[PDB]
Amino acid sequence: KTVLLSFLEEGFVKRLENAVRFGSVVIIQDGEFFDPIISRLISREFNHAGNRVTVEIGDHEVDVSGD
Amino acid sequence: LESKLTKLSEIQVNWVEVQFYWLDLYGILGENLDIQNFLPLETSKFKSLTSEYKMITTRAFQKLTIDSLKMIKSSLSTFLERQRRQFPRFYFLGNDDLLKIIGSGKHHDQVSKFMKKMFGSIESIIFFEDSITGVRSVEGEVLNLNEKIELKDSIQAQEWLNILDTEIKLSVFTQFRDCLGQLKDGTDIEVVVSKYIFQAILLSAQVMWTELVEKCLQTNEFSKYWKEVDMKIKGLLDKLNKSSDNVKKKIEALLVEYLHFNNVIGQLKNCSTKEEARLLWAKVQKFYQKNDTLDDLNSVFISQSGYLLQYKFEYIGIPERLIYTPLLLVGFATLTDSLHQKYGGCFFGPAGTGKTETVKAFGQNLGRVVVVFNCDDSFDYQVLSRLLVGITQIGAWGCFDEFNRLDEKVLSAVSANIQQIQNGLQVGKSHITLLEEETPLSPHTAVFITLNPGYNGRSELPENLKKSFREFSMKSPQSGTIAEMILQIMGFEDSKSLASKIVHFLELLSSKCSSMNHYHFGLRTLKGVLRNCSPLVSEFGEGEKTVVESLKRVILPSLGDTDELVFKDELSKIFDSAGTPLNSKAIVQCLKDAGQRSGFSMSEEFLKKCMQFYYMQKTQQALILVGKAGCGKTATWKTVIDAMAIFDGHANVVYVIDTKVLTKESLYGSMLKATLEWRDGLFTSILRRVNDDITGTFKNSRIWVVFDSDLDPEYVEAMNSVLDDNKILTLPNGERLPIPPNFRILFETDNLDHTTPATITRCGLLWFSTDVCSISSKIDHLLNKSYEALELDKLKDLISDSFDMASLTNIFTCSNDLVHILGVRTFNKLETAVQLAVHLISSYRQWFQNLDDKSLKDVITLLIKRSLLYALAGDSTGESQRAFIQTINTYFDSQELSDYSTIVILSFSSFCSEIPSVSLEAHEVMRPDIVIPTIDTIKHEKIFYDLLNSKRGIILCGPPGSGKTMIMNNALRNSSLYDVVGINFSKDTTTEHILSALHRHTNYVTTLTLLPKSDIKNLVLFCDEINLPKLDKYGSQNVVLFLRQLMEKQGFWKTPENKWVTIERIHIVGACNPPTDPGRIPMSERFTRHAAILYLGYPSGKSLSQIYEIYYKAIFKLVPEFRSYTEPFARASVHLYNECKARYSTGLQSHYLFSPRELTRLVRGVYTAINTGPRQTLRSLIRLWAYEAWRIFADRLVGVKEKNSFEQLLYETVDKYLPLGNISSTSLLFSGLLSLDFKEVNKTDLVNFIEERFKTFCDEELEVPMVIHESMVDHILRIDRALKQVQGHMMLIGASRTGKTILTRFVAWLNGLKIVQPKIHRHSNLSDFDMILKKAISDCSLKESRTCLIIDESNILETAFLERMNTLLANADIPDLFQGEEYDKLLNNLRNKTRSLGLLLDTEQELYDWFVGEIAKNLHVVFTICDPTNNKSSAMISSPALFNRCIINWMGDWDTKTMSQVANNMVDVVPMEFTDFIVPEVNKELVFTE
Amino acid sequence: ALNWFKNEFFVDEWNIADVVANSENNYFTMASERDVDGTFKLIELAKASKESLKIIPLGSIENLNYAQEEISKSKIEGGWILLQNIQMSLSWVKTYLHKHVEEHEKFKMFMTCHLTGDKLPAPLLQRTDRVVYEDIPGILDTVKDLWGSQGVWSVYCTFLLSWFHALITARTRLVPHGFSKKYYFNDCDFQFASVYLENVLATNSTNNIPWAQVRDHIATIVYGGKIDEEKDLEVVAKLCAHVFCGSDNLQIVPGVRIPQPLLQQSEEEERARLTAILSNTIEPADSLSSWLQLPRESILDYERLQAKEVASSTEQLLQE
Ligand SMILES: Nc1ncnc2c1ncn2[C@@H]1O[C@H](COP(=O)(O)OP(=O)(O)OP(=O)(O)O)[C@@H](O)[C@H]1O
Ligand SMILES: Nc1ncnc2c1ncn2[C@@H]1O[C@H](COP(=O)(O)OP(=O)(O)O)[C@@H](O)[C@H]1O
Ligand SMILES: Nc1ncnc2c1ncn2[C@@H]1O[C@H](COP(=O)(O)OP(=O)(O)O)[C@@H](O)[C@H]1O
Ligand SMILES: Nc1ncnc2c1ncn2[C@@H]1O[C@H](COP(=O)(O)OP(=O)(O)O)[C@@H](O)[C@H]1O
Ligand SMILES: [Mg+2]
Repeated sequence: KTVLLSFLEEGFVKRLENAVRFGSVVIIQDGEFFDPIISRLISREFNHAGNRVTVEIGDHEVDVSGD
Repeated sequence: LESKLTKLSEIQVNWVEVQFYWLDLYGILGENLDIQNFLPLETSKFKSLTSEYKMITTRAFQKLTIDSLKMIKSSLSTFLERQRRQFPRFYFLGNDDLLKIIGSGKHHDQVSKFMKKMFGSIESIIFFEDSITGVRSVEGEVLNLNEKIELKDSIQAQEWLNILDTEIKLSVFTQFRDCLGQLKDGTDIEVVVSKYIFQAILLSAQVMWTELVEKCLQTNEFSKYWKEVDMKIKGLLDKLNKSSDNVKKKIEALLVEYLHFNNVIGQLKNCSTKEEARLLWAKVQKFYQKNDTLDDLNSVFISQSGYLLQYKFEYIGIPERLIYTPLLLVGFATLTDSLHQKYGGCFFGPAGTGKTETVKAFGQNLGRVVVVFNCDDSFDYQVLSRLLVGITQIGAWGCFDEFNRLDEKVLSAVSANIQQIQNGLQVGKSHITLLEEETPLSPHTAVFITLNPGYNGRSELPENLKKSFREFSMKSPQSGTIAEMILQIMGFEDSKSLASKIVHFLELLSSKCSSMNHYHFGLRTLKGVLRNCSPLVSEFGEGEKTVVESLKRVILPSLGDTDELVFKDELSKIFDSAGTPLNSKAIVQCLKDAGQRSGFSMSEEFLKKCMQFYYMQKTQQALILVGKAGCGKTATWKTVIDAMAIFDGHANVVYVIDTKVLTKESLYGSMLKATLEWRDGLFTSILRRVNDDITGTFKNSRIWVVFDSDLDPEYVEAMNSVLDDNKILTLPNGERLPIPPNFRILFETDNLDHTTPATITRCGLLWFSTDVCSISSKIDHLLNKSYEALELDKLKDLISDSFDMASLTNIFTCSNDLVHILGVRTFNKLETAVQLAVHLISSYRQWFQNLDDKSLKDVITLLIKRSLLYALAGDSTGESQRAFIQTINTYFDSQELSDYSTIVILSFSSFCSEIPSVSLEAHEVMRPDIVIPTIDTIKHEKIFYDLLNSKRGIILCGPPGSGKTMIMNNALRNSSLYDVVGINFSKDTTTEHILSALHRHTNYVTTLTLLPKSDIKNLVLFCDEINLPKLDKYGSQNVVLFLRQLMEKQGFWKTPENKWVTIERIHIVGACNPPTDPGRIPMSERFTRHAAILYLGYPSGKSLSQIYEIYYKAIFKLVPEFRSYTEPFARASVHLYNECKARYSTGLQSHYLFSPRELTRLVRGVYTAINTGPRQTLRSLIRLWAYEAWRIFADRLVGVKEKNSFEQLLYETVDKYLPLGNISSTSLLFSGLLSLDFKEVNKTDLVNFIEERFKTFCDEELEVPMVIHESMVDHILRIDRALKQVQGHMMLIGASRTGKTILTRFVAWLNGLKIVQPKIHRHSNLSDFDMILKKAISDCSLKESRTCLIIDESNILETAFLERMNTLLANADIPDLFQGEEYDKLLNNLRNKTRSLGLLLDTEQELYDWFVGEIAKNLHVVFTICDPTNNKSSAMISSPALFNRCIINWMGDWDTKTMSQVANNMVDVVPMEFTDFIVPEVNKELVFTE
Repeated sequence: ALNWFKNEFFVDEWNIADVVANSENNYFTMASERDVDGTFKLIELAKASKESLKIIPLGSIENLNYAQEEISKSKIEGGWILLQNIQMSLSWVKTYLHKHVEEHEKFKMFMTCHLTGDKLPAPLLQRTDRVVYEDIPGILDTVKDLWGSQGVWSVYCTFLLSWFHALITARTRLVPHGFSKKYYFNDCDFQFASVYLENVLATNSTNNIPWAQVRDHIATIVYGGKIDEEKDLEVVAKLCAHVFCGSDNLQIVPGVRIPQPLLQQSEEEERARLTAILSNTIEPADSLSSWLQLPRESILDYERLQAKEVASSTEQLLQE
């Protein structure tokens, strides 16, 4: 169920969004080149409306699967 | 109809360019057959262009076409590449010259113009009845081809160019063979020198010499051959006098060669044994010839040190033959050694030692023209590899002069290509690959580099590149031998002793002088003094007078004060006598006439400098003028060009180019990487226009180019090939622009600290030791110029009689003892005084017809005294100003000028009667244009408006918060003659920002001219913080030099299109801080020379009390029951500000900078709290003022010690002035959330209300579990107070996770704002930040949405982001964002919104002002800084606009009380008491909680 | 005394060939100081192992794209590849090279960096084997290396030229007294001098060797090109006059004597005899002074300073 991403590979945002939608465990290599798009994932800020939780990443919002 | 004539001229120029482009297009595709089928789409485009051209021609006989032609020029690029592949030497021509050379289908006359760029030693082609019969060198020598080349109309260029190139080699070989046969027949060389070309006679003479030396070396005698060579040399020397110019040059070069022959024979004769003779013979070059070579062109080979080289038989014309020094022969030997293995020859050492000339001499000895390239920082990998692939196919020898100038990355990148060319030459490869293209490789090619190690700003060669080159030191040349042989060739009676004396004198002058930077006496100045002694032989004769006169005229202008005396003593003690000096009557008469025309004064120093400049420009092409700032350089060269134009009758054109105001790509030119084409710069465009001669107006008119700025090596050194003997300009794309003899370059600067000795010895130098003009002559010339710029005769006579020189010199001497900010010499200050006095006299002349002579004299004397005071002592302190007005009153029966004297409408009065009553209401304190006048304020207003009406630059300087923009805006608000544009400078400001801030205020009208949009009002260009634009690594400012150019020359050069604009109605006013302020840099005196400087000090304590008690009376007009308490509040606030400024200084923290801005903000906050509040008692008013003082003054404090000190200071001030509970920060809670009015609130109710609001915000926007505490309550109250204001911005500085952005978001949600957080991340550019800011601005203004902008410290990727934010906070909009099409779209949307709202606004100014007001009202920005120690955060805090607008709220670290409160409130909800606990025995200080 | 530890307790050492032939890693990094390069060592090593190097210097975007394409191709089918001055492409190294090394059997890639240059990334540097290229400090070791790298007179002149090159490279590392500046004579000068010697011996079949010509050309053109000061040129001329004097007896070293070849021998036995007379030479402890003909004060001071530095550093090292 794991998936490996990296800040130095193009298509990072789309793969991370797909993983967030699916709910897989994400590991990102090369942490010294941190990308501030995932700042909302780092801060763990959530918006609650009913049984769904949404997180804005980049330009458009995505939903956290909970796992 | 001058505008109509200018429009007609521009249309004619565009039509001529389009006609030439269409002629080239018709030549390449429109006329020739079997050429349109290569590219069918381009053929159809050419047919469409033909139809358009035919339609345009028919319409004209009975722009868009040029744009279409430029569009289809891209499709012709690969066609031009194939054409250059066809003939390898087309790589030295540009695209336009290639179009011209292909389009010459039948004329065949366009070839000779570009042939000099192509070959390098041929200036024209002799044509005779559609055939080629002769070729003409650069020096005018004619070579006749062996066979006449037939020409046809059908054949295109490159075929007959190739057959001509082969025919040149065949003709030179035929002439060499015939000459060698004639010499072998036994005839003398004096009859052969007049028949064949110089290359043939040189090569035959060398072959005969080496053959006869070999024959004599078989035996062991040399006397007879030495005698015969001596008779030949003497015969040539006797024949030189009775020959024409071309024969004179040929005989001179043959004399060089035969002197080398005699030197070698003399060296061999004095040799002792046979082995040493064989050694000395093997060390020198030998020119053998194969007797078994069937191939004609390879029958001559050159042997040295055992190696062999092949002669190329290329035409070389008449080169200036180098004297064969032993160092030159060793250099030839090492070049032969490097070329034997097909390596690259290399030379290193100090400048001016003969490296490039050594390479050129080696090439000429090998019979080929060495192509010289001047390496530059713009040479990237593509450009350098294109030059390499262009010199592979030709086979010529490329000499990369100044190879250190390249970037180190490019040096590492080109190493692979250099190794590839070396391996291809070694293994005999036919095709090598560069730029992913396979190209033919001529086996004759080679590469040479001549670097100059040891100078700053130069890269160091990597080892993988240095291992492919063979380097040789060239530290010390032989000056004695060079001078001796050159003087022997010129025909001087004494040669050896004279040369020894010259070398000894140069050495003594080098050793016995002051050791400053610009005293270099190497080989270049020796060549210069010989070249200047060359044309003096007609007037002084061959001997010693000629050489001493040449020594004077070459070296003396570059010498200082005592060095001149040392030079004179040495010249008198080493040479016998000084000859009769030049009469120079006509030239000095022309100088005097030109000076009388221009109004200058002929002193001894000025006339001496003019004569020196004229004599040293008579033969030196490039001149550098150096000296003090405002010494008289520009006047000197302007008047000497005027006098020389009068004397010679030649018209003179001058191009004054400011070097540092333009980038290098704008100056020389840039290549567009998207299309690989060349775009002309400014200097290159000027040179190309001079060379082309479209109208032929530069045929007999000289051209002067003046680089009037500092000598940056990265700028000037790129013209190294231009300045030296090469006299060519090497563009990156391969174009070689020759320099005409009449084209001269001038340099004008003040400091030579950063310049290099490489570019010092190339140009003649003229040092200005002292000022060329006396003081009284300067007043005289300034008065005459001001009068010419305008009864009048009587007024001029009395004004000239008023300036008594005896008192004036003592006044100027006493002016030196004062202290001056922005230190400028008194010699440079007279412009302000004279212009101001003349403007006052011309302004009051209308009332000068109705008063007596004595009153007129008294009034004019008082005006002159006022002008002299505000000029000489206008930039000093108040006490120094009083001392200077007392001194000038002492040194002048005349009317006395007091400290506040003035003239009203014509009676002398004071400023005490000019102070008006002010009806300041309560609501008028928020308006920024409201100013309370005093004596100092009205005096500064009067003097500033007086200076600005005289058409002069003003530099208002003083401590921050003095009022510079206050006095300026208040003076210009009541006048309808000028408009003010607000420009704020940062550490990174360019000229483009200034031009963008004026594009929406001015119009480009061609008559270019940058007129203001209005027609009755001028425009004032307010530049703020001129100190802030930082220096480069070479100590220069782009913006400051741009301002200097805009002040003095009244214009600038347009970067993209390269046309000089002229400014008409723009005045420049500058505001700056004293240089002693940290973060500021000094500015050059060449900018402060042209502008008047005023000191604006702080107002006195009683003065500030008066203005702020007027403010407090205006505030308390709302509440009349406390009308008697206005004065105590003013005294308390003034004392509080004084104590805060005295105690907390910059030595504690960076941002502890106080100002009267704090007092004004305190007054405005008091007004807001009074207006939006209930009825106030005395205690409530005291607490309100204390809270306002806490939120204005103590927010920037960092230490708890500082907080306690401010609290006790507040207590002391309240007790002293205002005879009330705790007034600590935690005890003062003023808020408007709990009620409908700004009233004081308790703690628990506010905490409960904010708890409910935070719960609603968490359930509404986003969930975050944060606990309320008292310090956060204080912080959120002050953030809400700041964001409630109109035009209120914040800078929250504190540690991470203290809670800043969440607090700001919660405040914005409480006030109904809209949060806009920029999504700046990695790999993001300035463009995304532009779109984010533009979208935020549009949503704030057009949509009327209250937008809060949060800019975290990590969102500033580059300093340009900080500059953009500084521009946003200084002005109300971004000049860079809305330009051109975006500007028009913004105006259209603004018009639509205004019509939708219902306001009758139609003018551009009213709409822009409404937009500015809306964006100022509805936009608030809150910053967030985590670590205030980093460089980016330090620059953010220290920025001028960010610091002067934002309310700095230091969040700080969590104190122990906050930690205790949050810990208790977050662990009270867990069961912790299930076990027994005994209370410990701990100290009160040890425990932190209850 | 310093070399006593190395020559007593340690019985082996590895050069570049040994470490490249005994490493499981496919990536190697060689660092060298300014004004010294080791590219020719890789060229000769690839020639010995019968493999082709693809020299790709870095610094420009076109070379970066070419390096990417060639790296992919060499990982596809094989072949060696070399990168010159990788510090000029720091961003490319930090992103693409680091990702490539992080993520064939006859594929090796060598990278050459500068010791005084910018800092290479640690994760990349730790994942590749490291070699440091320096000239061999011993005089006799340098002679042996230059001889093992290689009519009878050509061989004899090659022997004398190798001795001269070793002597001058030993003398050039003594700063205040050996020379005036830091001159470094690489292998290109030796190759050019050997080519000149071959050309002289080819054009002169009379067997009257022009030793004056060889002396002047070597001391002025080949090895004297980099010489800037006059006294350095004088000392190079003195060394060339001592080595290339052209005599039957030639005592270049106080314990080594080279007899001139006779007119009845061939190249194989001449090479064997010269190798035999080279092998019997025993380098003394004062070979840095007596062999170079220098006063003992300067050599003693230099050796004392070096010993003090190394002993202080190892004393600071041993205590923790
Ligand atoms: N012979 C003279 N007679 C009268 N006035 C003179 C004379 N020479 C110079 N001046 C005055 O000196 C002023 C400054 O000289 P100039 O314009 O040549 O300065 P500059 O060399 O360009 O200055 P900087 O290098 O500081 O920019 C001139 O405006 C002119 O009024
Ligand atoms: N025999 C000579 N040897 C060297 N230089 C000479 C000789 N005769 C004249 N010169 C002068 O010396 C100058 C050499 O310039 P050079 O040192 O090649 O410039 P750079 O250092 O930019 O290559 C030339 O201006 C030339 O006029
Ligand atoms: N009548 C007055 N007398 C004295 N000072 C005043 C008066 N009116 C306003 N000021 C103060 O002058 C300040 C203007 O300073 P400013 O010119 O903006 O500083 P800077 O020159 O650094 O930009 C205002 O903050 C205001 O407090
Ligand atoms: N009183 C508090 N109680 C609990 N958490 C707090 C409190 N104050 C701050 N925080 C923490 O701080 C974080 C918000 O800090 P933030 O303003 O985003 O920092 P920055 O300003 O550096 O971006 C929240 O995640 C929260 O957990
Ligand atoms: Mg040069």
